[PDB]
Amino acid sequence: RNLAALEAKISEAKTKKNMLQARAKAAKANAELQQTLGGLGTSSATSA
Amino acid sequence: FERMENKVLDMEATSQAAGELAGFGIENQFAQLEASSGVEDELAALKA
Amino acid sequence: FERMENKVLDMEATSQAAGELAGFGIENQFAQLEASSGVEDELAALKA
Amino acid sequence: DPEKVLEQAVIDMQEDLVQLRQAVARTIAEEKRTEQRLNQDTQEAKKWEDRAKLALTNGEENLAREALARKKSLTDTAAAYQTQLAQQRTMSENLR
Amino acid sequence: DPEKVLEQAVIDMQEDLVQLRQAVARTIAEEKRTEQRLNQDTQEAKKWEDRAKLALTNGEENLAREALARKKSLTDTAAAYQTQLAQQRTMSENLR
Repeated sequence: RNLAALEAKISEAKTKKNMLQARAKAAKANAELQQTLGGLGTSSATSA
Repeated sequence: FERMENKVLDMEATSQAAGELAGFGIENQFAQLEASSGVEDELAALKA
Repeated sequence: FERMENKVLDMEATSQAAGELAGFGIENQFAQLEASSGVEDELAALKA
Repeated sequence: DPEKVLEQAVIDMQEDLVQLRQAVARTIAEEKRTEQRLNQDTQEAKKWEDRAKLALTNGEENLAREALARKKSLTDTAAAYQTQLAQQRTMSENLR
Repeated sequence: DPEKVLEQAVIDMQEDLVQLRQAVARTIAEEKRTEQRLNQDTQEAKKWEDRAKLALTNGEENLAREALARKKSLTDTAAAYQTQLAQQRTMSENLR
């Protein structure tokens, strides 16, 4: 029974962290996309 | 997971900085864009 | 045999340390686990 | 000279659009995966539900309840993935 | 000569505006964090409230009252953070 319970802990603990890490990485990737769209620098040509 | 969670908060903090600066007079130009949008809707009514 | 017997008492002392710390709020989650267990029993009654 | 600066900014704009395309394409890939993931997951609960039906045939209520345990776990994951898929869809349109 | 002094003051003004932008950006970061902090905190009380509902199922009134103890602690923190968030919002507009 300890092994059966231990297996459940390992499986859920492993998978939940991975997906959390994946989505967290996805989150920053989306945020970077929004930041870059605002960070477009072609407006600097006004000096020219 | 705590380490990544802090990074998420950093992105949210960046979003706070990104969102707060977003406000500009350009918002008035969007009203012009929407005003022009009504013209095609008005023309769409003409087609109807 | 006396030497080994003392080691057994050491294990029992370790069990005392292990058992006393075992108590945690997780016990409440077991009630949820048993509560969910009743659902399948209720569904088992539905099958019956 | 403004000529060079204006030209350089134009050149820079060429780079930016490509990156956003990649980000969108990345977004397309992510949404597809969760779609694939959630779809199969929804079925697994049905499969274990069938394992319960075998239990419903005779005796092993434990197996039936066990099957429900997988059912409960899977549906929660589908809801979480369904929530995640919504974020990507919203984010995807934002970038689009 | 006033020409140099006037020019230098103009040059100095270039520095000042950048710093205030940073201060605002810092303010944006701070408000975001408390917003993030308070949002999750409000939910934790609900989570422990659920732990009480398990206690409500059978017996452990202590657990229910214990859950309330976390509930009371969390809501007080949210109010304090809510008060703190108000200060940043007022300060943010002041700098703006």
